[PDB]
Amino acid sequence: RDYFKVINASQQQRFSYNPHKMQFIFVPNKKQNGLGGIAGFLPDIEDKVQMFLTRYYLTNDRVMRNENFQMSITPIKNLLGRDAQNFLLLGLLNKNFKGNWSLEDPSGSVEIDISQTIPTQGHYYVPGCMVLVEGIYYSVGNKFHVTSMTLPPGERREITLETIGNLDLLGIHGISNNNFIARLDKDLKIRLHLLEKELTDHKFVILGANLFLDDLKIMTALSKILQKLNDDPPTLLIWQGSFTSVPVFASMSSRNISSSTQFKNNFDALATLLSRFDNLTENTTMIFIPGPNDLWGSMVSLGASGTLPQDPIPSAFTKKINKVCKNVVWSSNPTRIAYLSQEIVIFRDDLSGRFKRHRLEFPF
Amino acid sequence: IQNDFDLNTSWIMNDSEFPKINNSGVYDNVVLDVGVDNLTVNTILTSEFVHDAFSNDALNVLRGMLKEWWDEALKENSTADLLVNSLASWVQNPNAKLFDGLLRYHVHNLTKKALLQLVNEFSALGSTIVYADRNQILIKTNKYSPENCYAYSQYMMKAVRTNPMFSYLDLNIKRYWDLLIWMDKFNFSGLACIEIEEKENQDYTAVSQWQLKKFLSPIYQPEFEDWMMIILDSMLKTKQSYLKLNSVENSLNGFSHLFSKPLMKRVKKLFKNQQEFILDPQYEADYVIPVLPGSHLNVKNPLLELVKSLCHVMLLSKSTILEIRTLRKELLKIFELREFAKVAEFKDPSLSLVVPDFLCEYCFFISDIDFCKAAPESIFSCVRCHKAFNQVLLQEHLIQKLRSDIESYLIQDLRCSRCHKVKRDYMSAHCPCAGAWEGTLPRESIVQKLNVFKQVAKYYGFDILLSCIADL
Amino acid sequence: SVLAAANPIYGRYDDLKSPGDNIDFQTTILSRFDMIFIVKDDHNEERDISIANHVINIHTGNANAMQNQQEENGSEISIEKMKRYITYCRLKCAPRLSPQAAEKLSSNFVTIRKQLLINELESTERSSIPITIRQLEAIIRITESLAKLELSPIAQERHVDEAIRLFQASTMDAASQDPIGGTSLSEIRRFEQELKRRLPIGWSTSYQTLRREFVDTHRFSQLALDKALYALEKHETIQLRHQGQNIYRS
Amino acid sequence: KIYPKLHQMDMDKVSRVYADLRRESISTGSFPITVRHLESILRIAESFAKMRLSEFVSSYDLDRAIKVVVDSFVDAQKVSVRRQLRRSFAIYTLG
Ligand SMILES: [Zn+2]
Ligand SMILES: [Zn+2]
Repeated sequence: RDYFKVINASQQQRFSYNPHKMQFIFVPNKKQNGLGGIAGFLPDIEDKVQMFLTRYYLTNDRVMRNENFQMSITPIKNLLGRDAQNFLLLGLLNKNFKGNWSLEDPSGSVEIDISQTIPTQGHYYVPGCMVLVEGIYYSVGNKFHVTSMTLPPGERREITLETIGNLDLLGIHGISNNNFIARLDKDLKIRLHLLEKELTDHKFVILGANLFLDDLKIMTALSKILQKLNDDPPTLLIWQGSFTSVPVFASMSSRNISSSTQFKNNFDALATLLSRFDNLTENTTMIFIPGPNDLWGSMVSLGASGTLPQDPIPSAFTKKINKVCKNVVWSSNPTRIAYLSQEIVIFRDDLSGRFKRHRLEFPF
Repeated sequence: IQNDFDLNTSWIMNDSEFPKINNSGVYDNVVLDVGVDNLTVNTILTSEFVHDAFSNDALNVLRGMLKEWWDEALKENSTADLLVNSLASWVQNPNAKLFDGLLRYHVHNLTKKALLQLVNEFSALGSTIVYADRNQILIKTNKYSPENCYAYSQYMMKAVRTNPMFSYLDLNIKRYWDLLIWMDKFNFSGLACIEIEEKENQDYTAVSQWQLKKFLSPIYQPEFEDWMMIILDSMLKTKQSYLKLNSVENSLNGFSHLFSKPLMKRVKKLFKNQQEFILDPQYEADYVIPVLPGSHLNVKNPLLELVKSLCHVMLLSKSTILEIRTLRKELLKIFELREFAKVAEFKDPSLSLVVPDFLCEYCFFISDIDFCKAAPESIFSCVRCHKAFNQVLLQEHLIQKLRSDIESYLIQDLRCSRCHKVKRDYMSAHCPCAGAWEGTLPRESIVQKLNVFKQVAKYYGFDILLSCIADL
Repeated sequence: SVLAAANPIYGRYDDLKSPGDNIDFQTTILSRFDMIFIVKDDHNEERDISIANHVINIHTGNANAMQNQQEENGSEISIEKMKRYITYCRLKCAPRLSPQAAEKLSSNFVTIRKQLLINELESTERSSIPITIRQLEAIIRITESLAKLELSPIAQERHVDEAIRLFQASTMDAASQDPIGGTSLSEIRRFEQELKRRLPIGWSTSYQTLRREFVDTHRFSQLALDKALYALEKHETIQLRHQGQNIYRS
Repeated sequence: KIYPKLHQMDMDKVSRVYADLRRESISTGSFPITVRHLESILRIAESFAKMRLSEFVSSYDLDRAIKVVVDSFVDAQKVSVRRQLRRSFAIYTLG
């Protein structure tokens, strides 16, 4: 099947958000207009200044589009001159330099009183999350005594889309750029009808995480899986997780096999195993997504969490898989595919432990 | 908890650079070269509020274990000796189990403090530190004759050894310097005697190590060599004459009067010939400016750099400035230039790319290797033991350095332009005072660093590093 | 409109001496003014190199050409055209404020008033530069002028931010410019003694731990924070990194 | 009648001299130095050019002017640092 695309975080189009015009603004990509032959991938200094501004602006718009909210929130800086009055506000949640709980807004920041807080259950209240706070200001100190707390509500796809009609964000039919802005809804229903048929024939199957290509048991199980699968090749096949059980890094000894050479060797055997499943190699495209401790990250992260827009698998260590198979694509850890009428995103990392270890504590 | 990313851990992981001391100049006093060994073991054995501190109990236990190993190795145990030798390599290597980066940083910090304390102790007596490192120390001696420094050097080293904090150090004297022209680790020339003998005049040999010579035109390097030899001879002659007679020192003053007129006539002849034969096609070979890794200056007239280097080498006197300046102005008058012009300013004809904590498996030698300034046939082999290095290891180390550099740039802090206070809020347009945010790590610095990585990778055969570049 | 150029006593500003006995003007006269700029002289040799460059260029042998290019590239306009433009803008437009700008101005005024009070209660003498309602009128008129510059019949947040920035520059340069003027110093030397003993060179500690310890002791928070930030201002032994969490002893 | 003109003067020499005088000065001593002294150097050079009835300033007049200014600054210091400053400033007025 044609008319579907897979895209990585590297080639995603840039669109800024303007709070004074309440509209998304296209941003030219540095590669297309710039030279890019020396160093074009290095972001500018003000980018990190404006990143949190952009996130806050988007969250503010999303909150204010809600049906219930038409009471109105108040910016933080407008809380200096009043006391013993209830308010409502939202912003970043973090720890101040002193070590207290604070809410940060583009206007300013305040302190938080937690001794009598009743939070809305069902949320992982974590530092770095937009939160809605209802409380009473007190000018005797600087404590905003909180009595209730809840995360903002969400919206479905169609309602958020119609606010910009149907903008060409993941543009496959057409794209927008600096000169013009483009939209399309005529072929959406046609492609929906097309997708409604022969969808059972276009199946895509995914595997588990961290399939280490060094141990014998994983290879045997994978061989059995491919034995069952080669008869009926799917449309897309995805392997997620790390492909090596030990992070690759500097080897201080030259007596033994270099870890980089071992990493190269592990994928070479996979090419050999592909030789006995020719139907799968011939009919199904292949997708590989890097794991936490693969080549580039583990070089500096040593298996720990690092930069999220992770680089793809280097070409120099995949010079045989590309030649055996006919359709293999390496993408970033967050990757987006564009189907006929579906948007699919894949993201591999650790979530439950992170949210469990950093849960905020509520006295009661 | 160790799986999470934390800033202080990130900064202690990549804090691998080691400082050094270099004091350029021309010295007429004798200078001795010494080597320092067993530094890490002596540093370890000698010596709530802070969260970055390593556990005290484990440190004490390790110190006691090392002390008993030292004692057992003293009583003719080869295994204990091998263990003592391999302890440092175990400490540095992350592949070993029970490895903590905090302990490595603690050892590095203690080594820093011990080295600065040793430098201070050497400075307590009459001494001037010319160069410093983890392996080499050069000390300026007060006296003028190498024959007179025998008892002095022996007493000094004995007193250093008897110091309780320097009890376990191993000190060796390698060379004695008669007259030195020191400006850099890789660029010096002087007269040296290996070791002082008795009742006989010592053997003096001349050394000439100058990377700056490589960046000259092919036809002027012989002239540079000859004139360096002549000026060294003149300085030796004037020092000998002054010593025979008995911040200025008459040991060297008046040395340029020997070779002024021949130098001027030769410069005039060179200028005339260059003017005559610069545009000829068959003579275009010898005027080609060579290209080397780390070269960044783009300049046209070769004779200008020849005379600029030949004057900058003399200007290092720090005591005969005026005579050198008069000679330089007279030389520049041959050209149609002026004394303080920009084009008549000397610069470093090469950049630097240093890899710290490079280890040799066969010899357990630790040194920082420079990929740009260092000459060939030394990157590939260890200094003490003449064993070839693995190349994919070099490529991997370069890649790791580059990636750590990029990460450090990406995790930098923000500083206000007017008042240098640091940013303390997640979202804010500017400082409460006047001024706009600027980054602690400027962009052009990392751009130049990547440029020199490109040049280095292009010069030699480095394919995986090229692939690492390509993915960007 | 009044424009005045004045020199302080003893010529140079003499920062070592208190601001109170550096300016002879009374409180009444300064209040009428609303932009006061302290033009200090500095020596860093890079601004000096640039200024020498500019002066030798502006020497009549060179600048007579270069300034001409500013009228040929459209970067700068002639004086008389500027005169006609200013008279036309004065006659034509007269902008007005918007409620959001009013709220922002109110909050900013409250903030600066609170800061003045917090400085005064520390220094325990009256500020030599006052902040009153006339300064609020000043910011309002600055915003009005900014909007008037572009002939926009209304003033919005774009002009308000610039006006507040200019006012903060012209008030932080003069009023809050070291309001202390340089428990006494006894706790300062006791404070410096302990951290030197307890905290060696190369490591770091959390701000919260230090504050907790020295509030538990007699130092308390008011004395420690000023002492810590002045030891930082000494800028020879202690450095800040990773926001306000890490106290690095260089 | 005579009006000198100033074209071929050393940019970097005068710039470095002014930077050096900005250094030291109040930062180490007491005497104040401002941009007006640079204009004073230029005017002294122009006067020296006037002395010979020449329309164009030559380098020798610039040397004489810089010598006069640096000497006037040098001989107005304490005897503790006079010799040190004198040997420090010997490179601009080399002659
Ligand atoms: Zn070796
Ligand atoms: Zn600032």
